[PDB]
Amino acid sequence: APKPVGPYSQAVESGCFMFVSGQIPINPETGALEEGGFKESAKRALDNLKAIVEGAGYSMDDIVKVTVYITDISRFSEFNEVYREYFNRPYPARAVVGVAALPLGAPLEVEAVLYT
Repeated sequence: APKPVGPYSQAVESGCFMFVSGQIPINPETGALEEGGFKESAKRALDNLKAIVEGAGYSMDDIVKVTVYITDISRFSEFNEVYREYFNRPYPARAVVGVAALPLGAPLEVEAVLYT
């Protein structure tokens, strides 16, 4: 399972919300980024989330907001794709940017909140 790295908690139960440190595509059991470079990562990084989310007894489709960060151009689509398999209608108001640099180099990263 994902292990927060640094000065953060990968989630906090305050109020009727759950704040999640932007998750990272590390094979939790291999503390290394995923293999592939494109979708793989963008796939696991999400699974990597799909997890903690569930920890605190919580359906993801219960998530009201999600905020992503992408290092690369257009893989909006290659990603936009993988997003679906996880969140089913309705969806959570979501942001999306083009960073330029990320932790350990990670292809992307994603925080998100949700009401419990």
